[PDB]
Amino acid sequence: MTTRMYVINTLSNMHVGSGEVNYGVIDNLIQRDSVTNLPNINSSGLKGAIREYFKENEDLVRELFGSAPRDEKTLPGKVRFFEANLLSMPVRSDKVPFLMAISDEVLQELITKMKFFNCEEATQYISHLSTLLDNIKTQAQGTDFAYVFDPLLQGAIIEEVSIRATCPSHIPLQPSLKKLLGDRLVILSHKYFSILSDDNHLPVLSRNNLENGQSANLWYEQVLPRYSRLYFMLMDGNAQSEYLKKFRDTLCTPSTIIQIGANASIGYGYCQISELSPF
RNA sequence: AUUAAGACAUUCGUGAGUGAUUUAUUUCCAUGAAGUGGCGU
Repeated sequence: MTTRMYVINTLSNMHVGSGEVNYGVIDNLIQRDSVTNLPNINSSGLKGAIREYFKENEDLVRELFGSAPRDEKTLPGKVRFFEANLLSMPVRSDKVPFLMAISDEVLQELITKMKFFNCEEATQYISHLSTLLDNIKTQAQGTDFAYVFDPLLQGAIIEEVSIRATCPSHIPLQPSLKKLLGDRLVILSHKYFSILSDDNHLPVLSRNNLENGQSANLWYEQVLPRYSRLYFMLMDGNAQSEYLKKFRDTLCTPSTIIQIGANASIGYGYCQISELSPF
């Protein structure tokens, strides 16, 4: 059993249907965490997407994901998928087209989850992320903060929350942390991130059905913004080494794009998968 | 080997159909092409 952290990096808008009792303006909402109320993907959706991508190799699917439903013989799965949690999200700016937004609470939860799960590359990542968080907390000193690290991005204005970003020169961002969290990164207070990821500031798209030139239906759709990043955990129950290595190589190859969620025929939820690179 | 295993809230769906920046408003009112001859005592 080797627990591994995979990052998603959605290439398009992601819509994963919540299915829970919806009464508001938006007819189709996305899945949100019960505890933090941040966008997330259920491990059922992850398993379904990965099994659909790999369904053409029957033996790999049978070994790792198990037996298809309505099969006479039932075989257990060997990989355990964990829910995908939002790591960073694109927020709109004025000096640059967008900024990658992460909250200090998201960072702390990531540190706690890596410490809890014992990821393969957890040691150096935990050390560097803890140093970054301590430096950030020292710089903020209990106040609201919006920290960018490139000196050029100094003075960037996050649109929805009219916060101007500041650049503390004391805080170094390591290249691998930049790879994990994204480019053009801003680290905010969790209040700002919660405002930016709530139902009022997430992108809502209008849809209608045209019958003989007139709209029959109309509804509004919530989508996770393009270029968002989510991390999940994969646990291999000591599955066969060759199937595991083939699955990991196909998952990490640049040509492989996974569809998670709804609206597949109109290109929603198309994402890559990135393993935790050694620090 | 444990009241277990397996299962993407997913498929279909054009924010569209009808819609003159238009109705109305005087570039007008005032005014003399007119004043005056002179020497030849």
